[PDB]
Amino acid sequence: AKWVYKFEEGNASMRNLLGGKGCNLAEMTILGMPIPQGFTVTTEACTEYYNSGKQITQEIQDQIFEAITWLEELNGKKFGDTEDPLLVSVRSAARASMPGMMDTILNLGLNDVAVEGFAKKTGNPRFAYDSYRRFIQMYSDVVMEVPKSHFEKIIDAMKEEKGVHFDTDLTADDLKELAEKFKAVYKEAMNGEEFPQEPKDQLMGAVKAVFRSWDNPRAIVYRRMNDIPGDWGTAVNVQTMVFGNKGETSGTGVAFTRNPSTGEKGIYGEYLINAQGEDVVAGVRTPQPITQLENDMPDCYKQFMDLAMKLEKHFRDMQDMEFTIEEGKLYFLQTANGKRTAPAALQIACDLVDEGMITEEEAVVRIEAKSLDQLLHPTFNPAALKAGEVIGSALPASPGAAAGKVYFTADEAKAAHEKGERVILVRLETSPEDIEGMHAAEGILTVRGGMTSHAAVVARGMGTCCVSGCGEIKINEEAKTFELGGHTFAEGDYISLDGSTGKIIETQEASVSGSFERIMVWADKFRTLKVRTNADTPEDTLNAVKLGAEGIGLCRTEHMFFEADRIMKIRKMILSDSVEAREEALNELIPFQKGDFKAMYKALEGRPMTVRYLDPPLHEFVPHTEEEQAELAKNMGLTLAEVKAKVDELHEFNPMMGHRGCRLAVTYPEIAKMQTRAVMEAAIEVKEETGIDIVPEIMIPLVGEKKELKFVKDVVVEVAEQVKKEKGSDMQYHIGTMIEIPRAALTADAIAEEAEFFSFGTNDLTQMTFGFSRDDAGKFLDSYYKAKIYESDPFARLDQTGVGQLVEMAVKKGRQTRPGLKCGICGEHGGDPSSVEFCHKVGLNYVSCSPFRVPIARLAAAQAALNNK
Amino acid sequence: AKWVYKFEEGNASMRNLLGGKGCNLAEMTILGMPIPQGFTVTTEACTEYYNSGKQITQEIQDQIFEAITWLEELNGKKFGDTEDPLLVSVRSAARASMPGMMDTILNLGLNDVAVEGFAKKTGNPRFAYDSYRRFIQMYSDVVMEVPKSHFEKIIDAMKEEKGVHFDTDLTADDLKELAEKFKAVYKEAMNGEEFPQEPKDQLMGAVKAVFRSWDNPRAIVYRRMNDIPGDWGTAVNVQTMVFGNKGETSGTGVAFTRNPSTGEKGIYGEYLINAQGEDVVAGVRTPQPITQLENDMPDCYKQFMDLAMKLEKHFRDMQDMEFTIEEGKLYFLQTANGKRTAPAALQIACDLVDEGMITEEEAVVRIEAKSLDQLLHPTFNPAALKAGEVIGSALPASPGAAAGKVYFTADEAKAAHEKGERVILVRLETSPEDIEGMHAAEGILTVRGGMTSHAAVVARGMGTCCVSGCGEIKINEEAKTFELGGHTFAEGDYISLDGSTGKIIETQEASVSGSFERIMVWADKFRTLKVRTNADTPEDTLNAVKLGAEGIGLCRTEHMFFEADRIMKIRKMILSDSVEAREEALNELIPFQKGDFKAMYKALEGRPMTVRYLDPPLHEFVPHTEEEQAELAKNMGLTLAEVKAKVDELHEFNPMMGHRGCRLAVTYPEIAKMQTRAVMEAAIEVKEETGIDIVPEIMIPLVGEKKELKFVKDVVVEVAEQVKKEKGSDMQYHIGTMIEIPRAALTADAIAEEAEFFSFGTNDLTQMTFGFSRDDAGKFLDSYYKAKIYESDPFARLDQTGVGQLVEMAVKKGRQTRPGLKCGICGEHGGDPSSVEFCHKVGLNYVSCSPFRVPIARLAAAQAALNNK
Repeated sequence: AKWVYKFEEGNASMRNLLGGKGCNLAEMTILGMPIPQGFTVTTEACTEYYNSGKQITQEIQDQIFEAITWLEELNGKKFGDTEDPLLVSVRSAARASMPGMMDTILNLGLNDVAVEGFAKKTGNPRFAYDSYRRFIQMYSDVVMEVPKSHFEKIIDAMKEEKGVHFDTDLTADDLKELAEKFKAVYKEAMNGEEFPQEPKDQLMGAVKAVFRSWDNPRAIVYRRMNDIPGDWGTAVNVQTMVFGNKGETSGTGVAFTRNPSTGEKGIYGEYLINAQGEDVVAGVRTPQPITQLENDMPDCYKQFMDLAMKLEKHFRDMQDMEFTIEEGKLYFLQTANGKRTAPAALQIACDLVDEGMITEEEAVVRIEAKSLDQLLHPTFNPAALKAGEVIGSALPASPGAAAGKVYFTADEAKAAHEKGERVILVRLETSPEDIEGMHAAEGILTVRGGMTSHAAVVARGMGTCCVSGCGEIKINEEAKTFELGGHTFAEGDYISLDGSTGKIIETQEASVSGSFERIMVWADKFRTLKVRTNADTPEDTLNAVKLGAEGIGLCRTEHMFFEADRIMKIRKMILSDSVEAREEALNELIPFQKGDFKAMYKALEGRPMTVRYLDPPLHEFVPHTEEEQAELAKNMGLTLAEVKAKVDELHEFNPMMGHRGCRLAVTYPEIAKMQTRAVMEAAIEVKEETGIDIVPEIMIPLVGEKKELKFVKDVVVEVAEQVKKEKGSDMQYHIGTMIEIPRAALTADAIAEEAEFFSFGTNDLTQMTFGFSRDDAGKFLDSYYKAKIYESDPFARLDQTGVGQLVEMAVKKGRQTRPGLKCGICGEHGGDPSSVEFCHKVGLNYVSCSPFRVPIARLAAAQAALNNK
Repeated sequence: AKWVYKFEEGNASMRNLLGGKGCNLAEMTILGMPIPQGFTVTTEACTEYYNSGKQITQEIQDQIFEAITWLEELNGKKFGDTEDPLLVSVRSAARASMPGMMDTILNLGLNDVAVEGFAKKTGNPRFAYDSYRRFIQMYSDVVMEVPKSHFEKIIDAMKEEKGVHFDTDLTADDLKELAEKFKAVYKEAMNGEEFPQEPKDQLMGAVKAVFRSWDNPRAIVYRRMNDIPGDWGTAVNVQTMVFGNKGETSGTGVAFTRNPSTGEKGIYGEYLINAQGEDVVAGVRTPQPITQLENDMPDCYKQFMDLAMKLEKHFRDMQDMEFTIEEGKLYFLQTANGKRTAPAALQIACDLVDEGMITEEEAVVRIEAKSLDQLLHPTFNPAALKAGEVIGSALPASPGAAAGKVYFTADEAKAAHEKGERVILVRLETSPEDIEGMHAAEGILTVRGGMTSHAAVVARGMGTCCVSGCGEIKINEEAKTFELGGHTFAEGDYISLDGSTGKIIETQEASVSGSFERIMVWADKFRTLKVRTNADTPEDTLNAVKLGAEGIGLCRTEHMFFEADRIMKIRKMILSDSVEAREEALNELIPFQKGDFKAMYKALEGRPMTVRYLDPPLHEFVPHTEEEQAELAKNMGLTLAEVKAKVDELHEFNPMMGHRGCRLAVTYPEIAKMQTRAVMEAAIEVKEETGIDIVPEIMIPLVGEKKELKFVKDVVVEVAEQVKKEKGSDMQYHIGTMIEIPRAALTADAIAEEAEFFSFGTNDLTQMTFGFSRDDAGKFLDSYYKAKIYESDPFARLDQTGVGQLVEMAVKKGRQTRPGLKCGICGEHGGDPSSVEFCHKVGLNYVSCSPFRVPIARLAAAQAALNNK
């Protein structure tokens, strides 16, 4: 039992049950704010629907109807009465807020007969029909039978037919004429089924519709792209209806107590007088700035304002609130902690902090570590813009600089490769359908929409760029072109930015606010994990160090063998036939490589850098085109056959588990020796010239057995030893390993007899545990996602149930043999907030991710600790 | 009495007496650090010298000699004894540290005979002569008889003559041979006077030399450019000498506990083994990084390190310290709170703050508000550099991007217009002589020098850019060319930056650290004054608002009449012959102007903006070339004579006190009316479209009598009233005034019967009080400075003794009539830290300066309050 809850029986805490919205709805109810009373149908009832083979149970169905009875008795009106019906609103609400994805139906409980009783119990026909026409429209759209296409094409004609141009211009007539039509499209767009006239059939079908929505393709991809588990489920709230379309002194609007896009503090929002919330303000007819309501309805402003703050103060954070004035009566519909843009989050955080509302601890815990990627977005180059063709101006929805080939559909924006293929989504407006092409674009361009529009809203969440409500664009898919200022475009290349302008540009680099830095700072007081980066070069090293990297967890050495001015040596080593020649071949590189390490060691100023031995199998080193093989042979005296034949010798079926990594060192110790000399000579010298202590870290890859690490460790040590023949350094160095094979995790305690430290290469540990190659997975990963087999991408988010197990028991065991054993992570999982919290709990010492993910990890680790203490 | 103090009888507090250095010297003495004992000759003794018509009094002279006796008895050696003399060091020390300006003499107490006693009491001849040769050199340079020219030209020859290349390569022979020579140049470079051989004559002449230095041209300009009052005076410290040139296990070096140029934390510094401090490390022979001493003399490193920190912890801030190892014995010579670069200051501030050493209150008080100008320095454009000709690499002394025409002398860098004429000072090394061309350049380029070099040092203070120790440059004034990489230059155009590189560039814009922002923030918690800006445009307004401007204190309206698409209207107004035509002329502008205010009012989002009425006299509006006058006439039907004759009518002898400002409004009310309409229509409309409250601020300039403000106030009000005929607004507006005339300050209490607020235009108040025109002053201001009549520039630093009086009594009186009267400042004095503290104490409400000075004022006002509470 308890599939339904009243608002009066909740709080912010039952978010889980009550969905985010619903607990808030409850929470405000308890606060005493003017909200239309109602009930929420539990998230567990969603779950329930789903388990119960998509059937609304007796227990529930009943339970809802029961709640409905309470409403009627609650407020004199009877649910669907003939002359004085109850019309409620239906709005889905999952546990975690999520923009442009929520299903909303207003005026539900209206039909062919009640529209009249309603018109009589009101004296306002235009009102009744207007609502009725809207509801027929929503329900069949949300409840999806038919789509907004053939609706807007009707209210549209009617406006032209009538010459009168605002929907708000139609009469109690046209409105019934219009409701005549719509209700005609519902059945066309149906099994010829005539629109349900039974309130009860309507209510169930809405509650139902929602649930059935929560497993929709689109939601699923949104739940993925948003790291949300699809076993949560939406709640369905039902509320008594307030009418924003009652007429001239009625209205609805969305507001936010701080700029959702700048954090900048003070009321922000839009609205429309005499209009319906859930549809109207969020789109078309140019909504007015909530600040203007001061003008229009000053006694509501004061009130609404006082209340918005009462909120913010209440939830200690910026609020996103839907409200309605019904004939001079304001109502709150729903509050939500506003979805912000990264910079905005940072800003509100500092502010609430400085203002005294929240501690730094909460400021830290409240940022979505994953969004900092937003701050490091290449901005626009000044003289680039300065000297740029401004062909447009509009709404600065979500901040940023966009620039890329314009496309007229998600369906094709997407197709042109996700969010990085420099694509601009050009649309009249967007919708949940669009969700994917949006995520894929540099920024979204809309023809019609406010700050509260769907796109403004979604982008800001996704931190994509957005310029909305650009009237002046003349779009046409049929030609797939648009017009602005004087230029015509056809999937061309467009460029824009949040700060209004859109033009016919060079992107450059961040330059992070100080809110970012105080954030980054408070992070640093709480974070236990250190944060090294993954860099192979000094610039990259410089960048991270600047983002706050505390060293290097993965310096890869392949480029030291790849670069042209080095390649042939390895190629000689490969093609060579004797250890003496091979050795020698190698020898030549020492100098080029020792130089690399030097610049590295110099850049770091004494911060650790984990150097990773030669990784790929040799094949990667030879040339596969017999044009280049022909070269090589010339330059070697071999024959084209001598070469290719040797190449073909190096060829492997499953290169991911061939002969590479340490396997190479067991057979070609020379490498480990040459590598060690390069390394050691370098640090000793830099130690010489600077006076800075260096303590080299050598990491042997692909180790699956102790005895196999010991072999290579021996070879390394002898040389690291033989190198202290400058000053016998007595440079201390560390030999550790990559745990990227499951045997290694299984045998960690032994791996640890020889390894001074463990570096988790989750990227490979992942492909091994799962048994699937990254390169090849995608031919099926999608169907995996589509089919809910996998909610998360396993190469981007640490599989904590399998992969995190191996990692976990490797820490536990490596530490049985070596208690002060240092562990680190170095996959992409390092800049993965979740993974980080994992590594934090699991006991790792440091994490490691790209120069850019650093701030992410930093934040993340602070949370990890705050969360887990 | 008390012209001399021992170190043991002081502390950091007597800085005033004891000079900065000396109190520190004392302070460390008291701490128990290894410092050669000594005495300081008071700053008041400097004063004393000067007042007493440049004579070292009996009282003093005696007093010094007495202190000297104490030394001898202090440490077995006798001052100038024949076989075991006392050689001391002499180093000037004023009350406020100041780079590249301090006079230093080491080994003083040596002569023709003692060099031997010294060589015998030592067994080290090369040592004795080496010192002796250095001292003959310093003294005659510092004590200035002769200059480093003909010295380095001698040790130079000797090196070549001897083929041996390091001075450290000369023998106990060459050294006496060399001392033979030097001592020969002293008398050449003299009244044929043979170098004083009397310790006592030497000691006095040094103490003397110093004092006489403190009124040197150069110091004076440095004291100006550094806001230091020349009535302070240097102290002269005398200390027992420690020898860094004793040989291979001796040395000297300068260090700093945090990068003086990045704030970046951890020991930074340079040094030379067997070398003299004060001369050697700071220049030529490539000094080693203080971190390398770990290598060389590890038991000293530990010690020196422990002590450096003991310091920092002691003075709660980064330390600049001179030290010497004498045969494995480390000594501290002097500590000083290091002079930093802006960014470095910010950084150390946050850090000491976060580390727990200092409060935010001190972090704020410790920045030199005047240096923030450094952060807003146009940086380098990425693709500009990215795609730039790197012809050089060297030391990143003082951070920055320099770019400008290269010059081989201050004497000509200067000449090419000060620090903004895009000039690069190209030098082998620099010196106090150079001080001015340095201050004038975009950055300094040196051929030889370390981090601790003179230039590195000076620039960092002046926050000029600096790339030092560029061996590879081949310089020649004789052709005035240099060579780098492969290009030859001749006063060309060079570009560089602190981050090493120097190339054959586009500058762009700041992007302030977050240390800047937390700074800027703590500032904001303490500052009482609000900070509006001075902007006439929206971009400028946008920038300030972004730097933290809290409105506009001065929106100038001339550009609204100047712009081409507007000029003729004012010209018609001028040339017109009837109020009706004039009125009309005016009328046409209303629209162009109302638009200006609108964009303004929109940019501000409801922040105040003080609008300033028409200022200049009309003449500025007509054309003075009879080519343009000919145009105008055509376009007016007038004759060329009709026009010029009218122009000549507008001509005035002293345009600064002609008919302009409000005088115009008394005679041409139309302006005030047109201005008021523009303004009011604009704010009402913007108030309409946004819903944001606007509360216009109208400021009438050049008001010198109440009855005269009342006249224009009347006219304004009637119109502001007649404008509320849209919605009778009941927009509230404010009429206030500019106090820029002394009558106004004298009659403020009455001015206040009509003025809602006072805006101090110190720029004009200054030219009026002083009686001198800015434009014309410079023909004598310099001689004023040169002659010490004026230590500060009165148009850049508020004259608090005269001009601040008028301001001050205007607040006091305006407030006798209008208690809640708001006062504000709006000259350049607004971004003048000192002025700000003044306005803070005086009682102003807000200050106002350019978009860029804002952060300055912000900081400043926080200090103003912290200081004065």
